[PDB]
Amino acid sequence: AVIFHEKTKEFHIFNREVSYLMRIMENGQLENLYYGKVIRDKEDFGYLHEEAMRSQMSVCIPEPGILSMQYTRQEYPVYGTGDYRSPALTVLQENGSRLVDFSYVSHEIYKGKKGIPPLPSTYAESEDEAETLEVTLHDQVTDTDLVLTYTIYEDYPVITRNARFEQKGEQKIVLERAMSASVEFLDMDYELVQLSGAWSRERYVKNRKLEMGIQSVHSLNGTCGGAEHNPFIALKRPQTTENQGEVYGFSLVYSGNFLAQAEVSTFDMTRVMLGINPEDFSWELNQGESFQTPEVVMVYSDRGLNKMSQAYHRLYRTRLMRVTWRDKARPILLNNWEATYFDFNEEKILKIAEKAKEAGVELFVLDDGWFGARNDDYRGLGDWYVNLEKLPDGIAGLSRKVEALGLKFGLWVELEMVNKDSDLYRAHPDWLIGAPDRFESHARHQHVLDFSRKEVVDYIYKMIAKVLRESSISYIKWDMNRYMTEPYSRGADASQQGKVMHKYILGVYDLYTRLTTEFPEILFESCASGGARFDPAMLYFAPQTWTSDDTDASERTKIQYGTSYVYPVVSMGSHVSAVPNHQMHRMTPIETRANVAYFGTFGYELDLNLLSEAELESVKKQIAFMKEYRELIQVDGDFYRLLSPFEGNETAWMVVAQDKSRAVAAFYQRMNKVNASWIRFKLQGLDAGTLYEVSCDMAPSASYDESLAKIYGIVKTYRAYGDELMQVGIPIDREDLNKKGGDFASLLYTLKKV
Amino acid sequence: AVIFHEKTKEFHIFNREVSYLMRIMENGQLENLYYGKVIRDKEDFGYLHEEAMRSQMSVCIPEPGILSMQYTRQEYPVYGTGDYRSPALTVLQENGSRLVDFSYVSHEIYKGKKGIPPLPSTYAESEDEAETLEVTLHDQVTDTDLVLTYTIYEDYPVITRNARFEQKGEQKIVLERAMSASVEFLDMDYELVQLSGAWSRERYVKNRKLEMGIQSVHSLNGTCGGAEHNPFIALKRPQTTENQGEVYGFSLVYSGNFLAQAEVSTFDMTRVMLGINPEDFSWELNQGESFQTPEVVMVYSDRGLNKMSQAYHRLYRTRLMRVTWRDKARPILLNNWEATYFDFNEEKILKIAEKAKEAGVELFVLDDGWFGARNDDYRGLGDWYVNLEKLPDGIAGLSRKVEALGLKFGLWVELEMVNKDSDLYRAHPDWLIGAPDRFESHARHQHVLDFSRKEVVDYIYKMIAKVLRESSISYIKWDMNRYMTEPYSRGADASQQGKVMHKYILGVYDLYTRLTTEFPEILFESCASGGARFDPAMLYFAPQTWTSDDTDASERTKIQYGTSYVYPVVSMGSHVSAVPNHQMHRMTPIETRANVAYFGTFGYELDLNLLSEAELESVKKQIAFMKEYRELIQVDGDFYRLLSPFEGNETAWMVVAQDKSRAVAAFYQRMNKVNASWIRFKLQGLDAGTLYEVSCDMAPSASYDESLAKIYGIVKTYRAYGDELMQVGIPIDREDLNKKGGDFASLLYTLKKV
Amino acid sequence: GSHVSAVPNHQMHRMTPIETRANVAYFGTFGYELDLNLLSEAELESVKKQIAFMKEYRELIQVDGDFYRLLSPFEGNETAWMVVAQDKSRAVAAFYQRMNKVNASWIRFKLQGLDAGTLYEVSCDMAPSASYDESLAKIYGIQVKTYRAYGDELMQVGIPIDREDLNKKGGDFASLLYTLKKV
Amino acid sequence: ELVQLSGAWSRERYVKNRKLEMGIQSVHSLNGTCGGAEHNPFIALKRPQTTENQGEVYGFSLVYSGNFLAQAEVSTFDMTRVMLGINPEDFSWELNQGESFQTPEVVMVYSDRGLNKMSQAYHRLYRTRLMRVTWRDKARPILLNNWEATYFDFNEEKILKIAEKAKEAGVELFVLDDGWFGARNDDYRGL
Repeated sequence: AVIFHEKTKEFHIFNREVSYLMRIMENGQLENLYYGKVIRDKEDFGYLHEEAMRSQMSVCIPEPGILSMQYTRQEYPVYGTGDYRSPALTVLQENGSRLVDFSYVSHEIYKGKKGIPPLPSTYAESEDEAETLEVTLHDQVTDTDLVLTYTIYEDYPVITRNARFEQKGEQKIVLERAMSASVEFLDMDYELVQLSGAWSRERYVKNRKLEMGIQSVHSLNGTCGGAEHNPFIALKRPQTTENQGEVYGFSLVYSGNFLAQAEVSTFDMTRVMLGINPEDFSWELNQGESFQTPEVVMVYSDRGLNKMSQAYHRLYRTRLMRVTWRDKARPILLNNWEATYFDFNEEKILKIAEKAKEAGVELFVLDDGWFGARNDDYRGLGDWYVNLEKLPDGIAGLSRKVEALGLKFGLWVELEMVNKDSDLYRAHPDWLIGAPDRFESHARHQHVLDFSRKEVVDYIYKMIAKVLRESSISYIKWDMNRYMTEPYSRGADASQQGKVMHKYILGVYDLYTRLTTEFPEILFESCASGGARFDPAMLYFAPQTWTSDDTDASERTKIQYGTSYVYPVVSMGSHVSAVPNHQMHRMTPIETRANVAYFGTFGYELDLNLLSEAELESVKKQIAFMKEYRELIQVDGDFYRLLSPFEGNETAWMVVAQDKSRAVAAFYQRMNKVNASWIRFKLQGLDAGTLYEVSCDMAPSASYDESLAKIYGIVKTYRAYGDELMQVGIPIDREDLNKKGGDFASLLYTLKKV
Repeated sequence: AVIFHEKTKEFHIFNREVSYLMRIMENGQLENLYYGKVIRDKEDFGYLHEEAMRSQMSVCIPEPGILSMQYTRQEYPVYGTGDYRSPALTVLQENGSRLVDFSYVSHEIYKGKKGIPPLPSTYAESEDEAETLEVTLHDQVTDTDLVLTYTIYEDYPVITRNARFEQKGEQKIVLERAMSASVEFLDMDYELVQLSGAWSRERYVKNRKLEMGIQSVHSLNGTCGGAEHNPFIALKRPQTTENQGEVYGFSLVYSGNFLAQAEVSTFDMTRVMLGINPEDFSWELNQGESFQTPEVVMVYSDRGLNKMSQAYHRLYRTRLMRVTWRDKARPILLNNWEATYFDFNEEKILKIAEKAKEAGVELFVLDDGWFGARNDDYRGLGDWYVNLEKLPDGIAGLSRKVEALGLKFGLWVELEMVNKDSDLYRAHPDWLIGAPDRFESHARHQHVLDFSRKEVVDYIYKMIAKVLRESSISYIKWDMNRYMTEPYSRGADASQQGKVMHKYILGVYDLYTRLTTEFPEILFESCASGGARFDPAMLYFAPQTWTSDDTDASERTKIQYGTSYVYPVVSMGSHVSAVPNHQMHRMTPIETRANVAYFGTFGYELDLNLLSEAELESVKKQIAFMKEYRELIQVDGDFYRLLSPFEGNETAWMVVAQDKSRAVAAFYQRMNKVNASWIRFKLQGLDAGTLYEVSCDMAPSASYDESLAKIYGIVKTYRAYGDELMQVGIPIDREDLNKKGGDFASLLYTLKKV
Repeated sequence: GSHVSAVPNHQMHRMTPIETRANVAYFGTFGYELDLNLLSEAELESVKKQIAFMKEYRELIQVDGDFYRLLSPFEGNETAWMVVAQDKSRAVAAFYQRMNKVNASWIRFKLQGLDAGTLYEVSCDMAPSASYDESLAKIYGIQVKTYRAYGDELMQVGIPIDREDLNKKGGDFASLLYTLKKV
Repeated sequence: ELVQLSGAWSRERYVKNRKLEMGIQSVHSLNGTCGGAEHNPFIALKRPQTTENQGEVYGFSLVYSGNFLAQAEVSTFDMTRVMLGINPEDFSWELNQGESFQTPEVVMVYSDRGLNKMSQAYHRLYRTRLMRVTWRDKARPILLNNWEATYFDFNEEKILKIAEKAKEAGVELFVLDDGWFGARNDDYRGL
């Protein structure tokens, strides 16, 4: 709902769960009054705004009145007129001044949502789902206008904001900074929650306590958001638990350079902003030209972090992904990277795909080594045609044979980069990104292809569109392992640099749109070396991504616990792999790897013919279990986090159906403890007054000397109510998880209605 | 000492306390290797630079080598070549690109210190007292050169850093960000200390813990550094107290917009930068033009915060203040601001000064109201003649009469601001600092002038030297009560509009230089609304500063505790005010007011003829004590902080002579406790083995009631050793400070060698 | 059991406004350990007005009503509590300060124990004390509260506190008392 | 976390919180004639993240006005035991044939919505089920005391001028506080 209160000049936006208030000042500005849980509205709310007479305070209205921007909560601030806090807008004019002033003109209210066509966003399937308010402000000196757009979703506590700039005069202006949102609070008793990491260790949860000054996260990686920081921010009280408290969450729909900032002043006032990085941003606007900023999604919860995470999960599963895969279950596949990184051939492949049919696999994906002359990591990239010295029948023959075996087919592609020895560099090397007379840095023997121009991307498409047309492909994986250096473009005027780092992202979005439009029957897999581009803007284009290049049950729980704060379980991609690890070289039980891999998308990175017959029968049961339970696990259910691996030695989570009639729970341990305490296990989301039955499997696997447990002197179905399973819990015996391997151990429990 | 080690291309700078190591890498850049406590020197140190291969890492040298700027410690970095942290330099060129590469060319070593003429800086008397190193770097694409200057102070653990840019080509460049120093550390187990506050509460000490991301403090006030944050940053270990631990301190010699930033990466690498705020800064350089940045002074201590603060005190007293007031004791003065507001004649001024001559006062100061039509706060500012209605005798006659009475004379000026009702605005309104077709904000009914324009500085210099030449003045107080807003200059071009704030600061420096040079016998008092511009820069021209405008017996025990971290005691001003305060309206004993006002520059703001005879004796005793002990307190003496008011209820400091032969200590209490514990007072700076005698004065206050004490049944001197006073302490009786007033009580102790 | 004593109290030797002493003595058994032949004429009239309040509200304060603690004096500078009736139709709230703050932030006094959906009327009397310098405020430029609200808007959004009304109540140990009626 | 009330004369019952660790944490009384102003016979165990409005807490109180001991022991297997009772410092009770001994009562209250709910439960129980029926739900009168008005120095004519004055104000009860009995002019004789 949206109401105006024309006699008082206010705005109240609310649904069954949240409220947002604002009003128009006497100098034509919009200023915040309240943002939080829902309240009833009345005609006048004027007492919530108060004025004082401080010292060193400069007023922006004529002499009789008193009003300052340093002591007020305003939406979309600006610098240079009495507010000495970090601004959100910066416009440069022809006389050399940076001074702007936008005043209220008109407003408009309607039902539904728009598309912000250049960029992705969330959509609405009906006219009764969302409501939208647009406010127009005008700058008379430079003759420009600014539109602020707010959208409210019903059935969720979800608010989205964006801003658009229009230029109408004969003058030209320059934008040097343009944030998307700004939210202000009257106190500082909060804590900032963020997700930070690096390669092979991504998205670890970190907490900081707010203090006067500035705290921020940023990304200057150019070609992606980076594995260092993730564009997500949370503000929570210091006494907020997974199932009680009060928390605000802000997410940005963008996959480029970003800045997220929280500034606390010396009068206990907090300001939070999110947007594009102004490091190398300079957008020139001429007569009849427009600019649109990314979208910011904010969610408020008053019952812990689980509720906020569930709001994100449902919203991103239902109102962001395409309707083709909204209510579908992902297949089970097998990759050859770990088994065969580079040295392979059709024959060595027709024996791996042959063995992975009795187990139950349904997709086979090839990897690097099938194009130009790529035998090593220094040659052949950019030549997207079939190598005939490894696949004599070509890709068409191999795909035909694989489909004849009863499987499906998939390929690997990296349509953004080039090597020096390829034909693309010899034909015309002026399509690279760089500057004249400057050295050209090299990451992995490869350089970026300048998508800021339309001619290059076009060529790219054709060279690959054919590969899809001749053969019968059903799955593609797009890898990208390089950052952007020296952002200069050959095809641009001296007043066109500064747009390249945004035009590149726009071009990659255009390429995705073309490929998805032509082939709406192909599942896409995004990959930035394993989790450097997990931004939702990609989830809008590719339904699932590769979470991380770790594949260690010990380290993947740590990564997935952090990832699940904002991103749904379906998005995360997981695989089971060999035991002598390559990244950590640690060895784990085969049942632990399977247990960790269940909560996501199942898959294998193994050589199924090298395993022993006493484990090629565990792979057959794992696949059966996964294809029995994937319907509950992926598309229909709620995710609860129960124990934190960041504080303690154990991890535990569970997933529950929407009607509370079926659930599965998992409990993992890190290090073996000797002569320790009794351990319980309490569950969270169930129904008191129901009579679930609990089932577990305690099969003692290999690596158990029952002949030594004798010297030291050392039925699974029970039926209980939701009450007992919540307050009391499930007793865990430390002797049981010693037969499961001891060091890294896991347990799954399955609950049933009656 | 500076040594080269040509065979290995290194640089070792050391003295008896600290060491700094650096070297030239294989791409012509400077790399930091070690900074800290002194170590002996060998020929080779190259094994301290470690490099390893990682993923997503781009090298900047030819293919066979491995060198990434993300995982190396470098001085004065830059963005766009393989580094994804915050840069320290941004240059914009005519082709539109921002890409620079500076390579080492030559170096020079000499003895002494230069002057960096446009800005104030520390000097070295004679030579053999300091040593200087200059490194020259050149870029071939733009033909611009950079000079980095390092200076080591012998006898102190002090290192100073600065930089300079020179343009040698036929083109023009635009500097958009320029920092003075950049230091890197290999870990992040540190704590950040800062001084933050507001009006009437300045420089409160605040500690923060380092976390991945950015922690920064800035200032955007334009005309000053402001009361919100101070240009000083310290890094300390978490277990560091006043007398043990390790700490690094950084201070910036500049009185304008500043930025101090600490950036922690995901690999546990910390980077600290200080410099000018790049918010609205853009400097254009043509052929034969140079740019000079402010200076950074950095200090290391390994024995607690007291040693660091003492290093600052000694350096800023002996090498920054002018030689005229370097070894003198400040006079005792009487002010009249709080005695009368805007309401005085030639006659009331004589009576208030006649009485304060038998007490022992030696200087009299006249405040705002003597010039123009300054009958209220609305008008009269800008024209600087004598209001003949109020003073028919004039400033000259008043000064002669005061000198006849046996005192000296002082005046109050504000040479930066104007009123609309003054003659200066009616004559010509084009000298205000503002933009066309924009509303002009007003702070206290006043506006700022464009010091940037010299025609204005020339007009202001006259009409003021006339007053200082006609009469016999000996004291001037300069007050500033308006910040800079809408920074536009009518006397400029479309370019060079981003140089207004720096030029304004340079212009005020020039005016100070003129006034000081042409009147070398006048003491200047700098008061930017009561502690908004306090910094070494202002100390280069005005030897003392008005600390705050609160004048509370308490409150000032928390503003001076925080202030004493970096600035010497002789700088801070301290006066006595009326018993019912004008700011907090609380009542304090006079003895506490005197005992707080001692540790600064003693003064009075009372009306001495409205006090009682029991009070005119106390004032005489106070004056005698101060003029007996001011030589020890101000000129020669070390300041020790004993007990903190930010953690606890009591405050305590003391000052000791330089040969451990005399000392005075104080103890302050905030709240009164009933039925509490025994309290001991441990001193910290003395000489073990000496036999001081300790003396105190204990005379009950007039408010103490004795007939009530007998119902509830409820000068000193003794000899002790230094160690007994340092490990055991002085036992304070909790009924002793119940006779001092009870609520806000204080005690003084004097120690003697015999 | 709580009483009201003479201003320079015999235990701590501290001066406190009489209305703060009355406000702290209301939550308990009201009493007077005082002598009324020593009080001034402008202060004897202020004592008769406290007895009427206590005789009017003691039934709600003592025999029927829940006690909620809102702010903690062991964690900050201010104290705050309140008493609510059993059917949620009347309430009394009290706010106390320890030290005066200069140039400080805003205050939002958040209540508890009421019910959303009920329209309450809030009243307070911010009468100045006898130790107020008006001209001092004049030269600084800084020179019948009944209003209606809802139950949820009082617990989720606070009552705005104006720090200038805490400076004319004594300033150092100032206190405020609010009355809520279901009408 | 353990919550207790500790203080002294003129400063009683300040709230103090401790974090449990393997060992013993206790509070006792040894004054003999009373529980003393130092510690009060009340103990709370609360979760570390418990506010006045959310979280779970257990409160134990002991109905006894003499020596007491309240103890909480944590073993090396993360097991916590809480005990309350009489202090065994000088306690030694001899029982013969046909003799019995009785211990004081312990009241325990559990809440899961902060501390206000537990405190309210205690207030209601102590008001309705502990105090005598005659003064259970009445309003206490307004009294005037003269200890800090006269101390030991007063007479009959001194107090009848106080009582007359405190009748116009609205007081309804007067209390003498000391010195009334013979030989009472200081704190040395007459008791």
